[PDB]
Amino acid sequence: QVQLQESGPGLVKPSETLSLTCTVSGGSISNYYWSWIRQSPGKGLEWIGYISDSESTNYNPSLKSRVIISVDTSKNQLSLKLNSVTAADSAIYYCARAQQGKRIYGMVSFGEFFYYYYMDVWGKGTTVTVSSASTKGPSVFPLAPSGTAALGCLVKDYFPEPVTVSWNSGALTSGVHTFPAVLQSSGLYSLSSVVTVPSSSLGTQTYICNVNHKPSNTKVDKKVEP
Amino acid sequence: TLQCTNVTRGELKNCSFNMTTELRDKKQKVYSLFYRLDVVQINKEYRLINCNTSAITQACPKVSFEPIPIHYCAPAGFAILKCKDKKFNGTGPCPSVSTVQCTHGIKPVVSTQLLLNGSLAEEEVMIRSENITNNAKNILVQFNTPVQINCTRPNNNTRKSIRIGPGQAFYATGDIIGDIRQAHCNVSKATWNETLGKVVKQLRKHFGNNTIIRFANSSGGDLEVTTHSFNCGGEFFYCNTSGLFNSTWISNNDSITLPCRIKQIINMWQRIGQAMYAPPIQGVIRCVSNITGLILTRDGT
Amino acid sequence: INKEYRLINCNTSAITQACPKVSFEPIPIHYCAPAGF
Amino acid sequence: YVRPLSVALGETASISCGRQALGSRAVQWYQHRPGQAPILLIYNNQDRPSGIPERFSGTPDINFGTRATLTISGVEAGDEADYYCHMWDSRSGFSWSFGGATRLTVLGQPKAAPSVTLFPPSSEELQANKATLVCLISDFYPGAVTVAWKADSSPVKAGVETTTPSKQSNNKYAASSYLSLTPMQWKMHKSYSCQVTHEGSTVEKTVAPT
Ligand SMILES: *[C@@H]1O[C@H](CO)[C@@H](O[C@@H]2O[C@H](CO)[C@@H](O[C@@H]3O[C@H](CO[C@H]4O[C@H](CO[C@H]5O[C@H](CO)[C@@H](O)[C@H](O)[C@@H]5O[C@H]5O[C@H](CO)[C@@H](O)[C@H](O)[C@@H]5O)[C@@H](O)[C@H](O[C@H]5O[C@H](CO)[C@@H](O)[C@H](O)[C@@H]5O)[C@@H]4O)[C@@H](O)[C@H](O[C@H]4O[C@H](CO)[C@@H](O)[C@H](O)[C@@H]4O[C@H]4O[C@H](CO)[C@@H](O)[C@H](O)[C@@H]4O[C@H]4O[C@H](CO)[C@@H](O)[C@H](O)[C@@H]4O)[C@@H]3O)[C@H](O)[C@H]2NC(C)=O)[C@H](O)[C@H]1NC(C)=O
Ligand SMILES: *[C@@H]1O[C@H](CO)[C@@H](O[C@@H]2O[C@H](CO)[C@@H](O[C@@H]3O[C@H](CO[C@H]4O[C@H](CO)[C@@H](O)[C@H](O)[C@@H]4O)[C@@H](O)[C@H](O[C@H]4O[C@H](CO)[C@@H](O)[C@H](O)[C@@H]4O)[C@@H]3O)[C@H](O)[C@H]2NC(C)=O)[C@H](O)[C@H]1NC(C)=O
Ligand SMILES: *[C@@H]1O[C@H](CO)[C@@H](O[C@@H]2O[C@H](CO)[C@@H](O[C@@H]3O[C@H](CO[C@H]4O[C@H](CO)[C@@H](O)[C@H](O)[C@@H]4O)[C@@H](O)[C@H](O)[C@@H]3O)[C@H](O)[C@H]2NC(C)=O)[C@H](O)[C@H]1NC(C)=O
Ligand SMILES: *[C@@H]1O[C@H](CO)[C@@H](O[C@@H]2O[C@H](CO)[C@@H](O)[C@H](O)[C@H]2NC(C)=O)[C@H](O)[C@H]1NC(C)=O
Ligand SMILES: *[C@@H]1O[C@H](CO)[C@@H](O[C@@H]2O[C@H](CO)[C@@H](O)[C@H](O)[C@H]2NC(C)=O)[C@H](O)[C@H]1NC(C)=O
Ligand SMILES: *[C@@H]1O[C@H](CO)[C@@H](O[C@@H]2O[C@H](CO)[C@@H](O)[C@H](O)[C@H]2NC(C)=O)[C@H](O)[C@H]1NC(C)=O
Ligand SMILES: *[C@@H]1O[C@H](CO)[C@@H](O[C@@H]2O[C@H](CO)[C@@H](O)[C@H](O)[C@H]2NC(C)=O)[C@H](O)[C@H]1NC(C)=O
Ligand SMILES: *[C@@H]1O[C@H](CO)[C@@H](O)[C@H](O)[C@H]1NC(C)=O
Ligand SMILES: *[C@@H]1O[C@H](CO)[C@@H](O)[C@H](O)[C@H]1NC(C)=O
Ligand SMILES: *[C@@H]1O[C@H](CO)[C@@H](O)[C@H](O)[C@H]1NC(C)=O
Ligand SMILES: *[C@@H]1O[C@H](CO)[C@@H](O)[C@H](O)[C@H]1NC(C)=O
Ligand SMILES: *[C@@H]1O[C@H](CO)[C@@H](O)[C@H](O)[C@H]1NC(C)=O
Ligand SMILES: *[C@@H]1O[C@H](CO)[C@@H](O)[C@H](O)[C@H]1NC(C)=O
Repeated sequence: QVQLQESGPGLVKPSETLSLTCTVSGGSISNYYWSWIRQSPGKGLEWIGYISDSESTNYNPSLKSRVIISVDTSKNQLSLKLNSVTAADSAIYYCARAQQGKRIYGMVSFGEFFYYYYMDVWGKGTTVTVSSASTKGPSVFPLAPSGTAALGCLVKDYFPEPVTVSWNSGALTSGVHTFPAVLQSSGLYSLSSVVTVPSSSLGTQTYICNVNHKPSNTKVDKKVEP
Repeated sequence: TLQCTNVTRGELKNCSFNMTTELRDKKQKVYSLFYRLDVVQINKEYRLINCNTSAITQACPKVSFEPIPIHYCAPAGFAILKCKDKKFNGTGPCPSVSTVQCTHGIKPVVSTQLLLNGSLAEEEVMIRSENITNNAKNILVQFNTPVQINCTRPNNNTRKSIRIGPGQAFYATGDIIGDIRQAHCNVSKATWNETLGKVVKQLRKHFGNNTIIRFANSSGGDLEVTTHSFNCGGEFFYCNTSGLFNSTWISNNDSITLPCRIKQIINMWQRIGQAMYAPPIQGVIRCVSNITGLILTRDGT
Repeated sequence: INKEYRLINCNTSAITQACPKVSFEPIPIHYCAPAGF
Repeated sequence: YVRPLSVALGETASISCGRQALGSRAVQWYQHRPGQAPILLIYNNQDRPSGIPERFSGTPDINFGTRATLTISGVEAGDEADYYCHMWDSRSGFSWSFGGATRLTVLGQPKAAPSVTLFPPSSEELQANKATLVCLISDFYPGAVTVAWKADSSPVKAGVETTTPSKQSNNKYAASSYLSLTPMQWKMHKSYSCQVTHEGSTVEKTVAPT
């Protein structure tokens, strides 16, 4: 059908331009309405703006003075350029297709109707942090095991969120259980993944966790073994 | 002096004023809604339309404006002579005549342009005038088949009593409950087409079989005469009729909709000095009536 | 509502002072029927 | 802000909209679990998209007066999320903000016991002159645990960090716990424990340097 995927810096310094993009898959870009929504921690869902299939700009007056949503039909990709960002602009930015509804209650001839928009399909989300602190890659340290056993990988000090953990480049998927990160008082997150493993296969099968931190362009692997 | 703001185009207003209570030394800041046609300027500062011309009297909210059939009777020793002639025009010698003691049930419908709920003509559609060659004489055309017209104010208005003195309560328009919509009237475009044809036919008998008969809207005047003025369920409508008189006729589902406005400070007849405030009618107003006559005026094709 | 008071009628009806020259005295009245009754 | 609401497992939920309309309305309902993509449940006052259970149902405005309410029958444990009411109506203008989040919490869920797994410091980080214990807790409900570290038998309380209980896919909660140590403090002790008290019971997992 139609699916979207966002992508962006993930980290932008204060007082700067927050660029973002969203590639949609399985449908034409110039025959639907598209809408940007962010969700800050603790705050509610905030509707940024929306662009029509006729490429018309209409933004939330809460922002407006900083938003400029664009769209390139050569691809199935549309952008989002919030500028003069502050600390509060940290949120999970979502990409959702809006559809137009016309609610008629009286006479269409006198204009006794109003337009309502509803978003049906959503992008997965893209975390964006604002901090003057620079990016920093992590460092994976292996957690060796000892019927059933448990082994994992420790992903120490990194910044900012997030990191993606895969086992055997995607082959080992049953029994995996990655845990939420932990923000130390130093200002860096520390994440840990673990895979429950049958005890007989400890000495035979090989286990490698694939850790990736996008804001640092770092792809690192490691091996776990008693 | 009224402090008025628009309501959430710009026709009906929302007006707050300082008003006298039941005690003569106490005020109250009440608010009431008013249609545009009832106020004039000086938050913006407004004022009721009548204040600089006439005193104003609120219609008692228990008397009805409903046309009731009235019969005029002559005293003893007098009589009334009917006219049984099915094609009898204005004047002349009525061939068949009868005598009655009272007239039929005449409904005193106050209307404009379109004669409502009246009595039809048998046989053919008649047309009457003093001198039809005189342009300054209204043509009184009477239909034979009624064309139905449906009118409604769809807003769900509410009435609010305001004690302005001992035993003195002014009924104000509280607020609209739900959608804000336009008042209007529907006529069947087909039935109004065939009725205009019946009229245009008898119009040729006096002006020529080859001359073309054209209908236009009003050319000027006050609201009462430029619009289909009437009363529906207690509220005084004023309907634009340009959608009914916009046809040119040569020698040889459907609905028309009329944008009607609403007023409340009405002078009724032509008296300048006796204005009436019609109190607001609670609920949704809709009425169904026949337009059985017409009042045309040829231009001095 | 010194204590603050108000006449009883004010919130219901206007009020009219009886003219101080008319008397409430019951005077004998006779009802008469017209001629032919 | 957030509105608390509590239903029982398998009952019917009556989520009233935050703002009641003035005219004819077109209300959308959204389901949003924190740190996840919002789910459109109902877009026209009563119309649901493709892939929403019938047990979700919004009220349509056939007659004015009836306020918009989201009905969830047979509430599962997976129905715990925030529910927004996107209200549009003829009288109010363009409704930019979504509703007030109604945070539904299902009562009477199965009470599950935590799974504690303590790992010793790795040889690479020990060779990097830094020690770190990691005490992984998972599959507990209600998601609220307190972690207590002990060196041999003495409490630590110094240099500890604990995740807030985040919710798993299986509707249970999980939280990590990291105790930072120096490579000599971990070698100069006999044992290290991770007391994980859940509800009214504790679970101990000990790890020694050998
Ligand atoms: C005097 O003369 C006057 C003029 O001649 C005359 O004025 C007329 O007044 C009446 C009454 O006041 C007006 O009637 C209203 O009509 C509204 C509009 O209805 C039309 O459009 C809708 C929507 O159409 C879109 O969607 C359908 C699919 O649903 C598509 O098929 C359409 O093509 C269209 O989709 C395209 O277009 C959109 C733009 O509009 C695009 O955005 C979109 O992307 C697409 O490209 C249709 O559903 C209607 O179809 C009905 O009509 C056909 C014949 O045409 C009938 O056979 C059949 O019954 C169809 O149902 C129609 O075409 C109505 O919306 C309105 O009724 C709603 O509003 C009132 C008040 O708000 C509610 O009380 C009422 O209950 C209705 O609410 C329902 O619908 C809304 C919107 O979906 C819901 O949100 C709401 O919750 C509720 O849902 C419930 O009912 C649904 C069914 O209605 C049901 O599906 C739900 O499950 C739920 O139970 C009202 O009736 C009329 O418009 C005036 N005329 C004109 C020309 O303006 C006057 O009456 C005369 N007489 C007097 C004054 O006495
Ligand atoms: C025509 O114009 C008049 C004004 O001249 C309007 O009358 C006012 O209408 C507004 C609403 O549009 C009224 O405001 C509402 O007042 C309610 C009463 O609360 C008061 O009393 C409590 C004590 O119980 C106080 O705590 C409170 O502060 C108020 O003083 C409120 O309940 C309403 O609150 C709503 O809005 C707020 C902020 O927007 C929200 O946070 C709330 O959750 C809630 O949704 C609101 O404030 C005002 O009272 C009216 N004035 C009078 C004198 O009645 C007419 O409505 C208008 N009519 C039309 C048709 O246009
Ligand atoms: C032309 O003539 C028409 C009919 O002769 C007029 O229509 C009449 O309009 C008045 C007011 O607009 C209506 O009176 C209202 O009645 C409703 C309720 O009526 C209903 O309930 C009663 C029960 O008692 C029932 O008997 C009726 O049949 C209705 O079903 C009230 O709520 C109002 O307050 C008000 O009293 C008449 O009912 C209505 N008659 C008909 C037959 O529709 C029309 O107004 C005339 N046009 C003009 C311009 O004068
Ligand atoms: C109600 O709305 C109308 C329509 O916007 C307003 O009309 C405007 O009035 C100003 C004068 O103050 C003019 O300069 C504009 O040109 C008018 N606009 C239009 C479209 O006619 C009206 O002022 C509003 N009334 C109130 C009380 O707010
Ligand atoms: C409007 O239409 C007709 C007038 O032609 C009236 O309905 C007819 O009324 C006569 C006598 O009252 C009856 O004999 C017919 O059976 C009626 N026809 C139908 C179809 O009902 C109607 O009452 C008129 N309304 C008015 C004048 O207010
Ligand atoms: C118009 O509005 C009034 C209220 O302003 C509505 O009256 C209500 O009617 C329901 C029954 O449908 C009663 O339960 C309420 O108690 C009534 N409210 C009041 C204040 O009396 C009326 O239904 C509305 N009508 C339309 C056609 O919209
Ligand atoms: C005016 O209103 C009347 C009644 O409200 C309408 O008459 C109805 O017409 C429909 C369609 O033919 C019938 O199904 C109903 O039975 C009729 N009602 C009655 C009481 O007989 C009429 O169509 C309307 N006309 C216009 C021009 O609006
Ligand atoms: C009512 O009178 C007071 C007296 O100062 C004034 O301030 C206020 O504006 C008046 N209200 C209105 C609606 O005129
Ligand atoms: C009354 O006021 C109106 C304002 O609309 C003005 O045009 C008119 O001349 C005034 N009439 C009289 C008789 O004072
Ligand atoms: C009415 O008819 C008579 C005789 O048919 C005629 O003399 C008279 O002019 C007619 N009235 C009008 C206004 O034409
Ligand atoms: C009559 O029609 C003309 C043109 O259609 C329009 O400009 C004028 O305002 C109309 N008059 C009335 C009273 O509707
Ligand atoms: C009547 O309607 C016509 C068009 O329908 C419009 O041009 C005209 O202005 C209206 N009459 C008045 C008095 O506004
Ligand atoms: C008038 O005031 C009296 C105070 O004694 C009160 O009890 C009564 O309800 C009021 N009546 C009206 C009609 O306002």
